[PDB]
Amino acid sequence: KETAAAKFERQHLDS
Amino acid sequence: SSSNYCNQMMKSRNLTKDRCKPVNTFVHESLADVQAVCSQKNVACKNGQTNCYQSYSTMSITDCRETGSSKYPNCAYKTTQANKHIIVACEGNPYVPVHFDASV
Repeated sequence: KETAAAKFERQHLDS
Repeated sequence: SSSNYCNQMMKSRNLTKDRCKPVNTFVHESLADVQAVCSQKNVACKNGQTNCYQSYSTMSITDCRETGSSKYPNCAYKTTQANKHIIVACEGNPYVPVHFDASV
């Protein structure tokens, strides 16, 4: 499934 | 949910497909530069834990906040662009960000 690190990226990163 | 950046991205990133999330912050910096914050200024988290870190420099961010008229399924957001220090809680190996604690 989705890890906490992956979730942080999907929700907060927009490079 | 319409054409402003917040309405678009919140939907695209699966934040508002099944609910309306009140607030969310997007960071416009490279992934590695954000991960680099986990070895910067150590600070206490709002909850008291000490695994939080503050960025030495300000970063480009977009704050997304629900208007007072927003209601599922039609979420609506106000978009606010800013440059500020980010505070993230870090964990794991590699030591990477797992929560956004605040922005200064």
